[PDB]
Amino acid sequence: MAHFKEYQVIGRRLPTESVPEPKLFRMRIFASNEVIAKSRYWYFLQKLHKVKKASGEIVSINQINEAHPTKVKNFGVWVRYDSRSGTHNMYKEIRDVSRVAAVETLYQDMAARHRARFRSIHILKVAEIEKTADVKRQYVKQFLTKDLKFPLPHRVQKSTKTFSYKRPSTFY
Amino acid sequence: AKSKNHTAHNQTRKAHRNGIKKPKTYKYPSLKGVDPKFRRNHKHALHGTAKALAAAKK
Amino acid sequence: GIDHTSKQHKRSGHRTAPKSDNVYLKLLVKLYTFLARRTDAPFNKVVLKALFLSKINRPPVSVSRIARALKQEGAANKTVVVVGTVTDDARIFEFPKTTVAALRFTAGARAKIVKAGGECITLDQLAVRAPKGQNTLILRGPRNSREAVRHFGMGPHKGKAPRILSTGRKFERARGRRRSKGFKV
Amino acid sequence: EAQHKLVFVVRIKGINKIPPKPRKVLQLLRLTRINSGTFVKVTKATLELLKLIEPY
Amino acid sequence: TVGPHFKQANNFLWPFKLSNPSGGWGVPRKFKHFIQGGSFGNREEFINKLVKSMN
Amino acid sequence: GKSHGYRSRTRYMFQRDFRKHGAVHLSTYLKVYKVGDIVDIKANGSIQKGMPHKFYQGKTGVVYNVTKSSVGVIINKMVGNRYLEKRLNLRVEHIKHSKCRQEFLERVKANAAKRAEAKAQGVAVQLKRQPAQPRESRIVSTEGNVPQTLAPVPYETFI
RNA sequence: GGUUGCGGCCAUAUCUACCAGAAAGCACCGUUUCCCGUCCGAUCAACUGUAGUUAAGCUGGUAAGAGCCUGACCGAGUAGUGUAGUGGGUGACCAUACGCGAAACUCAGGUGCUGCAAUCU
RNA sequence: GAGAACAGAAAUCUCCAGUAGAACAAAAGGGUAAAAGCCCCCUUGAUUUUGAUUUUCAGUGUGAAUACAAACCAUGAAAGU
RNA sequence: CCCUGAAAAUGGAUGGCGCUCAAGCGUGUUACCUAUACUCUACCGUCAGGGUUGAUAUGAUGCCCUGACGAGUAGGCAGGC
RNA sequence: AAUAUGUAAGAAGUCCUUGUUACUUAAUUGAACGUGGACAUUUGAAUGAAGAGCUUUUAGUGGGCCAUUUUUGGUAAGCAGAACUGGCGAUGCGGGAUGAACCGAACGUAGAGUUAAGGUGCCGGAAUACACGCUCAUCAGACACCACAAAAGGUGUUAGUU
RNA sequence: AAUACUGCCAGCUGGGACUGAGGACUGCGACGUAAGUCAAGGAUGCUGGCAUAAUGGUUAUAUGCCGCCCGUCUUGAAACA
RNA sequence: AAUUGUUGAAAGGGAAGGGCAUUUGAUCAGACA
Ligand SMILES: [Mg+2]
Ligand SMILES: [Mg+2]
Ligand SMILES: [Mg+2]
Ligand SMILES: [Mg+2]
Ligand SMILES: [Mg+2]
Ligand SMILES: [Mg+2]
Ligand SMILES: [Mg+2]
Ligand SMILES: [Mg+2]
Ligand SMILES: [Mg+2]
Ligand SMILES: [Mg+2]
Ligand SMILES: [Mg+2]
Ligand SMILES: [Mg+2]
Ligand SMILES: [Mg+2]
Ligand SMILES: [Mg+2]
Ligand SMILES: [Mg+2]
Ligand SMILES: [Mg+2]
Ligand SMILES: [Mg+2]
Ligand SMILES: [Mg+2]
Ligand SMILES: [Mg+2]
Ligand SMILES: [Mg+2]
Ligand SMILES: [Mg+2]
Ligand SMILES: [Mg+2]
Ligand SMILES: [Mg+2]
Ligand SMILES: [Mg+2]
Ligand SMILES: [Mg+2]
Ligand SMILES: [Mg+2]
Ligand SMILES: [Mg+2]
Ligand SMILES: [Mg+2]
Ligand SMILES: [Mg+2]
Ligand SMILES: [Mg+2]
Ligand SMILES: [Mg+2]
Ligand SMILES: [Mg+2]
Ligand SMILES: [Mg+2]
Ligand SMILES: [Mg+2]
Ligand SMILES: [Mg+2]
Ligand SMILES: [Mg+2]
Ligand SMILES: [Mg+2]
Ligand SMILES: [Mg+2]
Ligand SMILES: [Mg+2]
Ligand SMILES: [Mg+2]
Ligand SMILES: [Mg+2]
Ligand SMILES: [Mg+2]
Ligand SMILES: [Mg+2]
Ligand SMILES: [Mg+2]
Ligand SMILES: [Mg+2]
Ligand SMILES: [Mg+2]
Ligand SMILES: [Mg+2]
Ligand SMILES: [Mg+2]
Ligand SMILES: [Mg+2]
Ligand SMILES: [Mg+2]
Ligand SMILES: [Mg+2]
Ligand SMILES: [Mg+2]
Ligand SMILES: [Mg+2]
Ligand SMILES: [Mg+2]
Ligand SMILES: [Mg+2]
Ligand SMILES: [Mg+2]
Ligand SMILES: [Mg+2]
Ligand SMILES: [Mg+2]
Ligand SMILES: [Mg+2]
Ligand SMILES: [Mg+2]
Ligand SMILES: [Mg+2]
Ligand SMILES: [Mg+2]
Ligand SMILES: [Mg+2]
Ligand SMILES: [Mg+2]
Ligand SMILES: [Mg+2]
Ligand SMILES: [Mg+2]
Ligand SMILES: [Mg+2]
Ligand SMILES: [Mg+2]
Ligand SMILES: [Mg+2]
Ligand SMILES: [Mg+2]
Ligand SMILES: [Mg+2]
Ligand SMILES: [Mg+2]
Ligand SMILES: [Mg+2]
Ligand SMILES: [Mg+2]
Ligand SMILES: [Mg+2]
Ligand SMILES: [Mg+2]
Ligand SMILES: [Mg+2]
Ligand SMILES: [Mg+2]
Ligand SMILES: [Mg+2]
Ligand SMILES: [Mg+2]
Ligand SMILES: [Mg+2]
Ligand SMILES: [Mg+2]
Ligand SMILES: [Mg+2]
Ligand SMILES: [Mg+2]
Ligand SMILES: [Mg+2]
Ligand SMILES: [Mg+2]
Ligand SMILES: [Mg+2]
Ligand SMILES: [Mg+2]
Ligand SMILES: [Mg+2]
Ligand SMILES: [Mg+2]
Ligand SMILES: [Mg+2]
Ligand SMILES: [Mg+2]
Ligand SMILES: [Mg+2]
Ligand SMILES: [Mg+2]
Ligand SMILES: [Mg+2]
Ligand SMILES: [Mg+2]
Ligand SMILES: [Mg+2]
Ligand SMILES: [Mg+2]
Ligand SMILES: [Mg+2]
Ligand SMILES: [Mg+2]
Ligand SMILES: [Mg+2]
Ligand SMILES: [Mg+2]
Ligand SMILES: [Mg+2]
Ligand SMILES: [Mg+2]
Ligand SMILES: [Mg+2]
Ligand SMILES: [Mg+2]
Ligand SMILES: [Mg+2]
Ligand SMILES: [Mg+2]
Ligand SMILES: [Mg+2]
Ligand SMILES: [Mg+2]
Ligand SMILES: [Mg+2]
Ligand SMILES: [Mg+2]
Ligand SMILES: [Mg+2]
Ligand SMILES: [Mg+2]
Ligand SMILES: [Mg+2]
Ligand SMILES: [Mg+2]
Ligand SMILES: [Mg+2]
Ligand SMILES: [Mg+2]
Repeated sequence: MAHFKEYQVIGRRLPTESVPEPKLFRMRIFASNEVIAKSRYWYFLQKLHKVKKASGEIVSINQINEAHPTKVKNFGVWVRYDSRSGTHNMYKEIRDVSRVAAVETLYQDMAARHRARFRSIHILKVAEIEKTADVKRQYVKQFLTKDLKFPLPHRVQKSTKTFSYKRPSTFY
Repeated sequence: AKSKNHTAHNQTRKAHRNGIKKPKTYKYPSLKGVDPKFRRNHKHALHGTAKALAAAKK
Repeated sequence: GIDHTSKQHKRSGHRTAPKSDNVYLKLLVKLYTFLARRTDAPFNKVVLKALFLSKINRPPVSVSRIARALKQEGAANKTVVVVGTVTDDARIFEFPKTTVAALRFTAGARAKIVKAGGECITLDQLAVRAPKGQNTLILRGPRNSREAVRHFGMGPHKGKAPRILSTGRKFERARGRRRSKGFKV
Repeated sequence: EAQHKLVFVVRIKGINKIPPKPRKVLQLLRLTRINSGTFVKVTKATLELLKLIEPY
Repeated sequence: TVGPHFKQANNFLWPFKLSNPSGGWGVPRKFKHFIQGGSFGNREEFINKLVKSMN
Repeated sequence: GKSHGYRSRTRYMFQRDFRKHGAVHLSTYLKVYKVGDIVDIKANGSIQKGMPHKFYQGKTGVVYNVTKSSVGVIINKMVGNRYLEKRLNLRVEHIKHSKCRQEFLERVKANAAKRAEAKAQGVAVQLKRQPAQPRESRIVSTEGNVPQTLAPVPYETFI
């Protein structure tokens, strides 16, 4: 949807005479700005409680900065998505350095692999994976072997002028 | 040779050009269609209270 | 591109100078724009307009409609003002004194006014006597006393005089004008 | 915080192919041409006006 | 402040004639909601960056 | 051919209300109408005589005439690009007094009081109606009321 | 509070099965000379208030009663719907954005209120 | 539904239940239960005068209709109709 | 996503060339290009609101200030050649 | 239900006092119309208002067609017929190569600027820009309206479910 | 502590482009102890070139991009009307 | 006038003519002082 921020959002059915101080419910929402994030908040709240923006009220809307933004983390991600033929539940695993960075690339993968646009996707849970060997998918497990190294063959260097008088070399 | 039969297309366009005029309102409306027996007596009523008020500037 | 809310380039639809070509009329109009621009008196603004009115909208004021106006309480010394011609009325037998200012006085009414001891002022002598129109009583003639307005709005159940040339029975008085010949109006 | 009571509205959409109802409300809000804008006081009776013209 | 005379004060002002945003609109297509990645609707305090470029 | 009779299309319009058939209750004829009263028209299927045309159903008007069993109600039907005046001769069963004016009257007498009591106090009135203003600021308490965090739920079927 | 006459709203008053009902009133009840009506004094009319009875009518109470009425973040923000896009899909259709929003369901509570006049342990 | 000689699936007689499941000339749809239905009683208002009104509409005509006015009558104890 | 399912008549069309970690499909971020639209200015016209008969020079249907507006068949009117 | 739709939100108002009559009441009862008196702009929501009202006369037209949504007949139609709006017709300008109706935007003569829809390898003004995936087709694919493809198959490869 | 991010300043400041309508005074101000001054109701100062086909107009040609036959009837015409 | 001959100038790879713009060639007004 853009580059993502993560918000804590809090709202509560409008106070009534006979029921003042209603319950307060929170969601963590991944959106690109605070306006979309409250649109989203209300989107899901109406999928659980009887409320709608018209009869409720946001109480607090707060960015949640990554606690350890240079600590490489193995994330497990849980997602609901509709495909063309129907609607399904997935679990993927993203190895990035901050929840917000990873939710970003999830959305890329869903779009690339399963053609799911943003509207069709429900993040259900994103959480850090504490022990290794709770990592399931192998496209992550690769990157947790000990003393790991790898080269980057066939190096291509972006030419700056239209012509060239050498003849390139993909060496690295 | 058949041709089109009916449409209200574009008719509200036209009606709104010069208005849809509000119904117009007058103090002292017409007594048209009022009960005759009422009006007969009421003709005499106004006559009377007319006369009393000229007797108030005599 | 503007979504217009009103017709564009619309003329105000009020006359601006008399359509007449009378020199003298344009002079009175000259006098009275000046008066109306530099006096703040309403009477001048009214008078300025009436000078533009076409002959329809200048129905004659009868000498007897004047005599009536002077019978209003506290109106009998006022100097009546008529922006049009003033016609004689042989049906009043006693005419009061007073001063009438008009564009025209007919031979007949100028007599009846002067005879009874009054005075006939042209509208510029009136300007000199009363730049703010002090003590004036403007009279208008009856506009819908015109014959043509009998035929306006003709239609069913409107009671409104058919445009007819010859009249009498045999002349638009049967079918559609009586219960026994088809219907009535 | 208190809900805002003032709002500023600019017409985004051009002049033509507009349905009659939003089209009146654009006139009443004095936004009759593209990219002009006016201030609006927020009340029920005008919050319901803004709703009617959000596409524009 | 929306004072007692906001009606007469605000109406005293002619509609503001702004130019197009000077850096562009930010979205690819305008006639979607702000929430859906277009320009229309209530974008809340993001109106200020819009308007300031149109002034 | 086509059909366009005087009561055409009124199948449900003139039906009777569920479990509410029968004689009309005796207050309908105890209500009293005066020239100027605002009344609502709703035809009673059970009373055929003195019945409005389907057009005047749901329509409100003013009485201009009061006869033995009936009221004359003038109504402005808009034909063409204009409104015409239509007088209807209804019977008391099809008319009813409109509360569309009660709110007004309830507000007039109230407005007089608010004005007399304030004047005899020391001006400062303000008695026009104002729309709904936005909410003011407020401080909501967390005490006994911690935010219960929610997430969307996965997909299921249960059929 | 009961009852009676005349009511208003017209089931929270209706329906089904039991039980209770003091006083007064209602009631059922006795008679056929008279007015009056019947195949039939059953209904209708008259006469008695005497000769009898709470059996019924009537009023009230019971029931995991039927019905009915009311409420509810019960279902359901569901179904439907107004508005928007050069949104998805071969289509059928479907998500989304700004709004409005049911019915069934489920659980809870309830079972006539009351106006005028007369009367009553 | 339960009952009565011939009498049977259907003749006539009686009781219980019965919201209309019938009938109301006719197509159909509304409407109607001490009635709008069935039985009886008395009638001619299906009459006289001329306007207004609603539908269709041009707010013309026609057809059909509504509420009064002014008569003369019908019915009913009567309010009424 | 790709392949199979997948048959028409002159030669041939993602508009063309051509493109394959795309110059293809999904998706995100920027910058960039340009409508008779938008903002500012000049001029022309149209409409509107003001000001100005004070002589002793030259337009009073004039002169001066100010704002807004400008698509057009059939058709109307205007002012001109 | 939604959307549509009737009426009301005051000076033609509200309240006191008590006149006129042949209607009306058992009745100076009521009904209708009044004389006299009390209360002003927070006088009774919002927003707008290049003003509001009115009159006369007259042209052209009375083949329409298209789009979204609702919708009838037909297997269907670039078919036939309705509903509301918007359009074309009467209309150029930018985009969709092309094109009456789609998108954008409605035109006095010009300058400078910024944009829309749509684009930016080259044709062609404008990043052979950045980022993560996917796809290799011995008839790949490539942007709404739009110039079509289905059931059913694949141990091609990609992520998923139990 | 710092930084990012978002917002504010009636903070300072460089490069580039287009325009220069108006023609005495008059207004609202600003700087000055002051006298005066000013960027405050629309460009002036200084210097140079040519005084000519140099600039400009017309025209013919070339080049970039664009441009279908007019009239008509028609829902629709460049039409294989 | 259509249309034609001669002379002069100029352009022409399946029409011609037109719009905005500028080069080149030809031609000309005005203004300097
Ligand atoms: Mg959302
Ligand atoms: Mg929802
Ligand atoms: Mg979803
Ligand atoms: Mg590069
Ligand atoms: Mg034919
Ligand atoms: Mg046809
Ligand atoms: Mg036709
Ligand atoms: Mg005139
Ligand atoms: Mg007159
Ligand atoms: Mg005459
Ligand atoms: Mg005439
Ligand atoms: Mg005649
Ligand atoms: Mg406003
Ligand atoms: Mg909203
Ligand atoms: Mg920049
Ligand atoms: Mg730029
Ligand atoms: Mg942009
Ligand atoms: Mg785009
Ligand atoms: Mg700017
Ligand atoms: Mg039919
Ligand atoms: Mg029907
Ligand atoms: Mg009848
Ligand atoms: Mg007893
Ligand atoms: Mg009896
Ligand atoms: Mg008993
Ligand atoms: Mg008992
Ligand atoms: Mg009883
Ligand atoms: Mg029960
Ligand atoms: Mg759904
Ligand atoms: Mg919808
Ligand atoms: Mg769509
Ligand atoms: Mg299907
Ligand atoms: Mg919704
Ligand atoms: Mg349930
Ligand atoms: Mg037997
Ligand atoms: Mg028949
Ligand atoms: Mg029937
Ligand atoms: Mg009865
Ligand atoms: Mg029978
Ligand atoms: Mg007859
Ligand atoms: Mg008619
Ligand atoms: Mg007519
Ligand atoms: Mg008519
Ligand atoms: Mg009509
Ligand atoms: Mg006729
Ligand atoms: Mg007729
Ligand atoms: Mg009829
Ligand atoms: Mg792919
Ligand atoms: Mg071929
Ligand atoms: Mg292809
Ligand atoms: Mg390509
Ligand atoms: Mg291309
Ligand atoms: Mg891409
Ligand atoms: Mg940038
Ligand atoms: Mg353009
Ligand atoms: Mg231009
Ligand atoms: Mg301009
Ligand atoms: Mg002038
Ligand atoms: Mg024009
Ligand atoms: Mg001219
Ligand atoms: Mg001439
Ligand atoms: Mg609903
Ligand atoms: Mg409405
Ligand atoms: Mg008297
Ligand atoms: Mg008074
Ligand atoms: Mg108002
Ligand atoms: Mg409002
Ligand atoms: Mg205003
Ligand atoms: Mg005005
Ligand atoms: Mg005409
Ligand atoms: Mg015809
Ligand atoms: Mg005609
Ligand atoms: Mg449809
Ligand atoms: Mg068709
Ligand atoms: Mg359209
Ligand atoms: Mg049109
Ligand atoms: Mg058009
Ligand atoms: Mg167009
Ligand atoms: Mg184009
Ligand atoms: Mg486009
Ligand atoms: Mg195309
Ligand atoms: Mg678009
Ligand atoms: Mg659109
Ligand atoms: Mg090419
Ligand atoms: Mg290029
Ligand atoms: Mg770049
Ligand atoms: Mg191929
Ligand atoms: Mg093949
Ligand atoms: Mg082939
Ligand atoms: Mg290929
Ligand atoms: Mg599509
Ligand atoms: Mg398949
Ligand atoms: Mg596969
Ligand atoms: Mg699955
Ligand atoms: Mg900053
Ligand atoms: Mg600053
Ligand atoms: Mg200058
Ligand atoms: Mg100058
Ligand atoms: Mg100083
Ligand atoms: Mg200065
Ligand atoms: Mg020279
Ligand atoms: Mg020389
Ligand atoms: Mg030259
Ligand atoms: Mg020279
Ligand atoms: Mg030279
Ligand atoms: Mg030069
Ligand atoms: Mg030559
Ligand atoms: Mg040439
Ligand atoms: Mg071309
Ligand atoms: Mg031609
Ligand atoms: Mg044809
Ligand atoms: Mg045509
Ligand atoms: Mg065509
Ligand atoms: Mg043509
Ligand atoms: Mg052809
Ligand atoms: Mg060739
Ligand atoms: Mg040229
Ligand atoms: Mg000189």
